[PDB]
Amino acid sequence: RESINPWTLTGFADAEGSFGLSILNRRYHTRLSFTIMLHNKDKSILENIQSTWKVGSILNNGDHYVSLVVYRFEDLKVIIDHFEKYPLITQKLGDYKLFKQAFSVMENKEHLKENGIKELVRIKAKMNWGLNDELKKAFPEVISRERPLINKNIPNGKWLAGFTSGDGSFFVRLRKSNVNARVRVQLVFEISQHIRDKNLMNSLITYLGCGHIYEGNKSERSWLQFRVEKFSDINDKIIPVFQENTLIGMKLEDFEDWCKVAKLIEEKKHLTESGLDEIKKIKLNMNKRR
DNA sequence: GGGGGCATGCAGATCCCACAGGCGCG
DNA sequence: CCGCGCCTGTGGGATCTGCATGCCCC
Ligand SMILES: [Ca+2]
Ligand SMILES: [Ca+2]
Ligand SMILES: [Ca+2]
Ligand SMILES: [Cl-]
Ligand code: NA
Repeated sequence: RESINPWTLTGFADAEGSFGLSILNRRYHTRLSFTIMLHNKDKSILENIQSTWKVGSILNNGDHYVSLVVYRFEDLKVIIDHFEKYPLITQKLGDYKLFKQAFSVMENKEHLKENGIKELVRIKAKMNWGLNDELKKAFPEVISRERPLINKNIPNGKWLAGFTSGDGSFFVRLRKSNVNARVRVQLVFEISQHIRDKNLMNSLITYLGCGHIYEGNKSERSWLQFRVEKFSDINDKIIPVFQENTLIGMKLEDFEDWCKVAKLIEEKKHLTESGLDEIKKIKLNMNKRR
């Protein structure tokens, strides 16, 4: 199994990973973990992450889903080494930090003492979705949840390839002209993301030299889109970036099909019946995969 | 002998993905 | 007239995240 470039691995973790701190009434169960859950079609990504890290278990989740779970205490140390040298970039970095704090508590066995469990609860309260009702009623003293916002730049193209392989999308639009009858083609690249990382997403315009940020009304949704629709930007900026910075998983196959369409458009063949037919065949290939 | 962490799951919540159509512009 | 692509708008499921517990080892 091929191994993933370390920065590409961190990008994919920014997109799809999850740091978990479970605190359950057994006396208390305490379980730190890092988890990536994907559809079966991208199990190879998890296997390649597994062999790159040499830690974690791959488990099936129902018939359609699969997840890589790192939970062994010693394995947690491998994850922390990786993320110190190749740190997260999104607000998830703040969950990694707290995760690393909880690992330090448990490493010192401080979670066995009374004040230990309370210390983990103070950390978990700031992780992900906070404390459940149970832990709130048992620890009414733990009130603080606000943590510092992350503000980091895109570090490099390999990180972007990993992030894009998780939260990105390469797709081909066909629009039948309601004014005429000719079918148009439009290549689109889009990354969507929760507005908590609006600054990072906005920096994509500067990093890539193209694109637009689209938002709804503040009441409508909590996520926004980065999108490129102008073909000369697709062809001259987006494609070379991901030829250099290799995608992983099914997103790599989408990108390869995507570039076949780009080449036809560059050759003006999208305005002929034979070129349009080939683009429809490529799009059929993409719809099948995903 | 038993406390604690492992092994191996199952389930709930939402943030993505992969698009759609109106229409102004050059 | 035309093709392009800016811009508004979105269904639904693949993600993110949380919740469980019997077994085993030192
Ligand atoms: Ca994500
Ligand atoms: Ca994904
Ligand atoms: Ca994702
Ligand atoms: Cl680059
Ligand atoms: Na680049």
